[PDB]
Amino acid sequence: KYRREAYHRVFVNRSLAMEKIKCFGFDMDYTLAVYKSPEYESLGFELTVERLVSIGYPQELLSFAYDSTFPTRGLVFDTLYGNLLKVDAYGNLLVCAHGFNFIRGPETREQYPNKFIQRDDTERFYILNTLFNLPETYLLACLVDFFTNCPRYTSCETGFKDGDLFMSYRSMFQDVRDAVDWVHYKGSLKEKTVENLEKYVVKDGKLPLLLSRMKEVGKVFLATNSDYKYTDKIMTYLFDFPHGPKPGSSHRPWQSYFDLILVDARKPLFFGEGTVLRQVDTKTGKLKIGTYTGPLQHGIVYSGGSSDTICDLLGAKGKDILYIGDHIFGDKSKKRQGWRTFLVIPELAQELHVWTDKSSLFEELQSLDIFLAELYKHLDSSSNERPDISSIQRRIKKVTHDMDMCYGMMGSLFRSGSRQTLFASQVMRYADLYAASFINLLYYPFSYLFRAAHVLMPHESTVEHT
Amino acid sequence: KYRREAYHRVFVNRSLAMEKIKCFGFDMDYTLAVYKSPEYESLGFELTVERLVSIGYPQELLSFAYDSTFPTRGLVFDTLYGNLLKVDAYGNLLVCAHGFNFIRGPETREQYPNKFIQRDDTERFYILNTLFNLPETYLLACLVDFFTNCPRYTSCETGFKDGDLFMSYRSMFQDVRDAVDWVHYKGSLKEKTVENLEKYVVKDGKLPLLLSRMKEVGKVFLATNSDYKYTDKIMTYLFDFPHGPKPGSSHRPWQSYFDLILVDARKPLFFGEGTVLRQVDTKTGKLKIHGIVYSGGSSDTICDLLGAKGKDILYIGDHIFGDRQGWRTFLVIPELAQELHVWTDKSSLFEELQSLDIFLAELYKHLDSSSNERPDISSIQRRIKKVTHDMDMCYGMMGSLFRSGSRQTLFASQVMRYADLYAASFINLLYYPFSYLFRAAHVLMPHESTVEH
Amino acid sequence: KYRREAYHRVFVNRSLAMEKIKCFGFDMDYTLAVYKSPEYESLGFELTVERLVSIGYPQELLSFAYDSTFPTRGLVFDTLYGNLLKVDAYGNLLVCAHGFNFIRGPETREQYPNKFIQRDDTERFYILNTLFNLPETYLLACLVDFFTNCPRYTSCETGFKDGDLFMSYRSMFQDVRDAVDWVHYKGSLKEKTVENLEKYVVKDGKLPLLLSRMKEVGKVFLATNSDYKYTDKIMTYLFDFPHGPKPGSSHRPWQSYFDLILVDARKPLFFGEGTVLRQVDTKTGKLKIGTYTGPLQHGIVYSGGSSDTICDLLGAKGKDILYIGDHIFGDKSKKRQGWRTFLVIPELAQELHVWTDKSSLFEELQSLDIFLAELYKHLDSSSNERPDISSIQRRIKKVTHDMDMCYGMMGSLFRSGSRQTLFASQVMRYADLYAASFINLLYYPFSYLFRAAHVLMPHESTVEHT
Amino acid sequence: KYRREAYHRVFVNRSLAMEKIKCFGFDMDYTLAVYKSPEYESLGFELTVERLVSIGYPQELLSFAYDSTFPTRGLVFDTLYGNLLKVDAYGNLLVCAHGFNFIRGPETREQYPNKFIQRDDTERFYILNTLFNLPETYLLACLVDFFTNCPRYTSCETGFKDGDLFMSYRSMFQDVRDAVDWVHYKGSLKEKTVENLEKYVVKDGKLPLLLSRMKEVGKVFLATNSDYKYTDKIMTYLFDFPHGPKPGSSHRPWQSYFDLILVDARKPLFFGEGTVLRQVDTKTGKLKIHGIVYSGGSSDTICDLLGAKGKDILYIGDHIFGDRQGWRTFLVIPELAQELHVWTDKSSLFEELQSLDIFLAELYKHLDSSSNERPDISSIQRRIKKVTHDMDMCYGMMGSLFRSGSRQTLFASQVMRYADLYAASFINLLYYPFSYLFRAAHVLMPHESTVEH
Ligand SMILES: c1ccc(-c2cccc(-n3ccnc3)c2)cc1
Ligand SMILES: c1ccc(-c2cccc(-n3ccnc3)c2)cc1
Ligand SMILES: c1ccc(-c2cccc(-n3ccnc3)c2)cc1
Ligand SMILES: c1ccc(-c2cccc(-n3ccnc3)c2)cc1
Ligand SMILES: [Mg+2]
Ligand SMILES: [Mg+2]
Ligand SMILES: [Mg+2]
Ligand SMILES: [Mg+2]
Ligand SMILES: [Mg+2]
Ligand SMILES: [Mg+2]
Ligand SMILES: [Mg+2]
Ligand SMILES: [Mg+2]
Repeated sequence: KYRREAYHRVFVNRSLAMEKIKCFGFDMDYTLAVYKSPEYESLGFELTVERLVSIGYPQELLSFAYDSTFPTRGLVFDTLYGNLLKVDAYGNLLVCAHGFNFIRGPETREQYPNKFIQRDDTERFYILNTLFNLPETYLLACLVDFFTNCPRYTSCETGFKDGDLFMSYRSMFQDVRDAVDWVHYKGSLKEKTVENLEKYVVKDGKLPLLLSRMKEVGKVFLATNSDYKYTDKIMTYLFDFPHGPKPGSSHRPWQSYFDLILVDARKPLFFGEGTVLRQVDTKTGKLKIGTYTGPLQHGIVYSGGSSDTICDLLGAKGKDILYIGDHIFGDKSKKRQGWRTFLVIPELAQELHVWTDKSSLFEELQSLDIFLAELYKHLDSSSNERPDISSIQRRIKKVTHDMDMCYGMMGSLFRSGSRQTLFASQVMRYADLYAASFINLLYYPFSYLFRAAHVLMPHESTVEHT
Repeated sequence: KYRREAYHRVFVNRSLAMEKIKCFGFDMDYTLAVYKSPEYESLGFELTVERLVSIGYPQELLSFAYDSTFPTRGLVFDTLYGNLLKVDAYGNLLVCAHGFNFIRGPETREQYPNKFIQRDDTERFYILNTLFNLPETYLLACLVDFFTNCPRYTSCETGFKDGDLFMSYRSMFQDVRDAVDWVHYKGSLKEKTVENLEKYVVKDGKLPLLLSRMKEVGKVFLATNSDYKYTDKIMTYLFDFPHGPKPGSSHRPWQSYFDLILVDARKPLFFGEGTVLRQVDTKTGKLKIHGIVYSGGSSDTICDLLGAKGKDILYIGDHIFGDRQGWRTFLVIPELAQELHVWTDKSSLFEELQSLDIFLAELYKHLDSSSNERPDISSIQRRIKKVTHDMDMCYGMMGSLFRSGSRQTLFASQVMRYADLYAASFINLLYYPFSYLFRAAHVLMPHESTVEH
Repeated sequence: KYRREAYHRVFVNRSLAMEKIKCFGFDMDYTLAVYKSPEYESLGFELTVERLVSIGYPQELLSFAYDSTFPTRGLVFDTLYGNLLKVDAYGNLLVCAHGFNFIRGPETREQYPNKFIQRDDTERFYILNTLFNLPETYLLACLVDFFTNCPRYTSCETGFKDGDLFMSYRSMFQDVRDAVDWVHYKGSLKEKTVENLEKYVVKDGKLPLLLSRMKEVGKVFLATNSDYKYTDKIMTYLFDFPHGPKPGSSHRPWQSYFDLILVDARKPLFFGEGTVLRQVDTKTGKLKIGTYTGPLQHGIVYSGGSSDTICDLLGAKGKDILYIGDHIFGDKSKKRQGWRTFLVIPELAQELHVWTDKSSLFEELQSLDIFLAELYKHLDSSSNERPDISSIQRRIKKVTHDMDMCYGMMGSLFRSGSRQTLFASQVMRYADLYAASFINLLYYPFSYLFRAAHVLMPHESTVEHT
Repeated sequence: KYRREAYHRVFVNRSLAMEKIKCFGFDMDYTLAVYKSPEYESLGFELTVERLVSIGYPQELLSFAYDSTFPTRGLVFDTLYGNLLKVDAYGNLLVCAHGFNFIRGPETREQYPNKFIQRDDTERFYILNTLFNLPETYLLACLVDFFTNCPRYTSCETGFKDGDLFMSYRSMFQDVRDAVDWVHYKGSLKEKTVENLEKYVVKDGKLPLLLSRMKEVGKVFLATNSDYKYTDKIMTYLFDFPHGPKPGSSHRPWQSYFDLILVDARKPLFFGEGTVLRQVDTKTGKLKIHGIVYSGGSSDTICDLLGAKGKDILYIGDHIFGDRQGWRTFLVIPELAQELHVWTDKSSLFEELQSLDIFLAELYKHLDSSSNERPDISSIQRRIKKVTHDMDMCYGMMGSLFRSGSRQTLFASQVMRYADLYAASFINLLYYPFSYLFRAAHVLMPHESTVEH
């Protein structure tokens, strides 16, 4: 089976015929504009901490340093017990860290009977899905750790006491949640970023190449939650090369690359009723009092609206639209037709790296497993042998832990041992296509037919056809 | 990697060390007592139909014949539009049949825009999970087909009119659901079964062998939703061989193979608050106002009485439940034997599809976003569609219980959720030692399965 | 039947036994703190207009002047056709004004077939219920009027054109909606108010009298959506008299008058899940990082939380609580027990005035109606008389119009001719008690039993018992 | 103010100038043809019960007897808890009866916290609006009472068990609803009625008088949901007197009193898209593949054919509908005669309550927020409660159709919404000229009714 090389690959959950794609839609933040790691995370982490201290948190916080090897995306915060939880598709605990203490094993059941959380309880548990939640993920584990080991504060089941003031893990998390928000919305994250774009934002000469090739076979639009003043600063940088689409061609502005540009979308509300469609005034940045209810005829920039507006303006409907982005929405659904989805998952490059330069650890595990099969090979329910496998067992735990440590300290984004993460299952739900970058579409023709990979059940994967 | 034979295998979702199991718990109906197919299904189908007619349904119903090649387990009935839906793990439609007309293609979006349903809407959709829903699965498609194509009746979006008497499918479905229930609780399904046990119920000389070996290494209990009178008749037949545990050994009675026997359990409530524990009088069959045999109670009662904790108990059964500590689970899935058969006696169809797929990879091999080539692959496409269609038909007309095309069924996902272990019959434990350690198979994401080290 | 005098009366929709009331809860804005009319409305109207122009609206707007005799509360804006609608309990049009043009009669059915709106369509129609919507009510009728009669703009069914820009009535209204919000939230309404409190805010020496008498028989709390810095400035002023509860008693601070003080409630969310309960730091104004999960022991000020929190802290539940306020919420409902309601309706004083000093117009109408009864008295279906009543008819229209003009130009808040307004019906739904001011509770004992008045159907009111 | 006599009065919600009316439209069932009470209700009750038994309900049902003093119209059935609810205009509980046990007091909040329901939840609650729901109103309270108090059955929050066969009230209610429907559409209600018209249907020598006077000043049409065969039999009886319009005049046939006759109308759909207009053959009774008599069609069809516009049409009927121009409405409410009777033959009870209320006003007269007085008024309270209770009982056991205590019913509010005019019988139009101008009564808010000029 011919397969393109791993770093260039688009992966398929649900089959998609590209020939039938009429529009390519793009998310900006963390899609078109990939923020540099760990630079950008650290910046958010710093501004958030500074925001917390200024509104009254201890000053020891001022000396925390974002550590990129702790968090993985998709962890669950238990606001009742203050834990960071890695869980599987169904709610089973995989990892449970209180501060920097990984609680593990039997001592879990005193707080999680059946090692299980009822994920539906969107009041107790908060899923940290987005790449913007990386800073607050590490930060939460920091605060819990700080307050736990600080003598001026008394540790309790659900929070901490100081005097006759109590600070629940729920309240602290709200402070944190509110701090990040503020930093993105009133704080200096945006300006600190644009003041030093080459430190924070990746740029790639194939980006214009791809989008211009895309525009030759179908329409292309931009639908971002950011505002125009910011989008502009960003989109200008992403396109600032001494050339245009290819080396040798003259530099065109980034607006030229889009049949439709929309900002202030307010996704996810966008995909439902949305907001009123308005039009931005490029000179001032403010909105025009009137809009332009007319058809596609572009030097125009839109604000707000709805996904249906896009479909009206480009004269397409959902199944003909490929939406490209970093964020996992939900449902699929509600009576209007929905777009197909290409999910960008940046962590995928490191994930794939481990899956290759650590071949040695997999074939040990392979062989260790082979070896067990043998120890039990000629046995059945009549036999009384209790073969000692406790030496083999503990060896497995070390090779997998050593493998885990390669990802980060909360392990792989997708897997832990045999089990898939809740994240892995959200991806396989929401995403038709996925890859490390959307740029990988450069290595496939627009006539390509993406065929879904077969996810096999145990009885499928361990049983041969002949 | 050494692997036992396919029909003998226990399959693993979550790893389990059998060494650390203290008790084996057993479901009776469709677990210990496997009803013969298609005989039993047919019996239920008839008894159900006759009940419907007795309470006013047309007499044309009386001439339906249960057809075991139509239904598969785990289908979803839409009471709004009257469709049987095969959907995937997340709610995407795979198959949509109205009566016996299989709708899907573009014309699906007229009723399911986005080809998608919300399982959440228990008011609208009903998942037919259990082996007892097999008759009514077929019956539902029969009635919709009948009323739809009978000139005495005019078809509507959400039901049918008799004159301008209107019957919603929601109302019809409830009648059908109520008829089955009636048949099991007030009807003659149980007695017609015990009156002909060899016609309706499988029996295996290995059942005593397993349960006795199990009792040598741990406690064994029976926790069934049936009553004692039925259980007695059923458990007696199941153990009625001229020998005991093994050939040559004297016949022991079936109560002797169980440290604890419990009936009238009322699962799923059993696993929650349960009921008041009562004690059965064997002689009378009635309840009283060690020497074994309880009624009602709760899963805690079991744990108290045998002195076990949740994680030390392997519960064996055919039913997929939901979710104070909980048991490990061995799920029995009878269809698996036939499911595995197709996966084996059809190697030729799989390696065609394989080969057919390879071929595509070539046609696009040296291409990228600069290429202008649109290679015509429609003969390949149409060929692929036919081979998978032929492959489906081997399963039944609603296709495989677990998968359809590239996708897993909602049923498959429930298994991978609820079951630690699963196999075709629990008897396959006969082929593994009680020191065995079951290691979970890795379910791979696309980027894992299509990328080598 | 002994009845207290009209200006002092509390009116009853649903009976209430006051003896069984354990807590009095208070809204601040437009309840405890009554803003002066038309002073305050005008101020909002000015700041809103100035906000609109600054973001690009025509400058002619700068010369509008809030006219207090136009708006009534509870009108409905049709964002599709740009109309202000006065409707009845069921959706029937009573008044329909496009700009300052009252469309009236038969010409209504071209836009409203059956003279009826489907009130449920919370996408098309927007109810202007709150006393804060008075400025924008008049302003909307102004803009529609301005744009209609201005030659640079082309009037259309659903908006206006300028060039190839279109401004729908929906978009304009959103601008307006957003402008008011901004003015309350980022603008200078709050500061302009506190800089001149005696111009904007009523103060009354019986306010402390009532609340202190209330505190002798049950607990009293404050639950406002405003923040502490503002509440303080306001509550201080409301209580700034040279004395305390009565003349002769020493001045106590306003906090002393409340068993519980809560700000930032975020009503209506408050009455549901609410927010996390936090505690305000009086010195700084900011929130304490920790709270105080302890029982009622007061020098404390709370922020956020939920209505249940109040019930926990005061150890009461809903039917034992009388909530006093200016805003009409909804449903009754959701499984927690709900408080009883005293609705403050300031306009009630003018409403009652007309109902008294215009006795002359009612007894004319009385007599004119009497007179008809006679013209038809000795007739039945056999008789062929077509008595000319067209002189009498048109006389009625003038006396009722002259009566209407006494209220404002959109008429009575509650009534029009025979019909009740949608507002009247919202009051009778949500309010157990109502009056012009909550201060009227001063004239009733805490042992008083409020007996609901009987709202009679036609066959009840026009048929005697003997 | 001159006012005609109470039993003769037309009451006005929205003003209407009769002078400007071009057409009179007539509903037949329970409008033109008023069925006798309690005879007709009882007939429906029996036929319904017998249907239920035939499809499997206990035989104890066969000995129920319709009791006309229990139900009033406009009650709300809660299919979740099995309660009959009398609620006010906004959803507040007034009366709550489970079987024949009237629950309300504090013990209501255990099921209705805030003593409140959301009418919005058509999935849970069913408003029993029509005069045809009177039998099933009583029947529903009978069944709940029976299953609740019968030892063969165990009571649950949402239903009852027969053994551990479970029946939700939702399911029961649908059966009851379906039984009534069946009885009207496939059952023998119609034929048992026409076989004894003098027992079941009122007739008035004034019906021709009115309709003929109406035809002298405007068009008259008949728009009924019944078929021609039934309508014929019914309309013939209604007009069967030895004279015509007045005594002395020769008998004209009933078709002659109508410019347009329409059957099989399918209201409410009639008022929307309706159906295809068809034409009836009088001779055959069947449909054909001026001289009058249509089937189906739409309200526009009426307007087209008579050349009228919506606002020019007075539609006369017993049914409260909802909501391309619309008709004015005369709503017939038979119960109004008895409702008005109590409001008159019980002056003594009203002026006691009056007086009792006056008395309270005195006890608090010279009091204010400074007073320490807590005057004991509990004997007055308890006396008030009894007098209103006695007053209720005059209506029935669910009290007045329109009000209960100070509050208006949900039924009363629907009337004030849907009806421009209402009266006990449409015959009361006989007492007003066609030049009459109906002026709406003013419904007053508390501050209006308790404050004089
Ligand atoms: C639940 C799901 C998966 C596993 C699992 C996965 C890989 C290896 C092992 N394992 C367990 C004991 N030795 C190796 C367990 C354990 C528990
Ligand atoms: C969802 C589930 C299965 C499939 C699928 C399975 C096998 C082959 C194909 N396929 C799609 C186009 N040509 C072949 C699709 C596509 C989408
Ligand atoms: C709808 C509701 C009320 C009225 C109404 C109320 C008071 C007086 C009148 N009126 C109508 C003709 N002359 C006096 C009408 C008209 C239409
Ligand atoms: C709601 C509906 C009616 C009533 C009511 C009617 C008549 C008398 C009374 N009443 C209340 C306390 N004492 C007499 C209440 C109260 C609340
Ligand atoms: Mg993004
Ligand atoms: Mg990253
Ligand atoms: Mg079973
Ligand atoms: Mg389990
Ligand atoms: Mg307020
Ligand atoms: Mg005012
Ligand atoms: Mg009728
Ligand atoms: Mg009407």
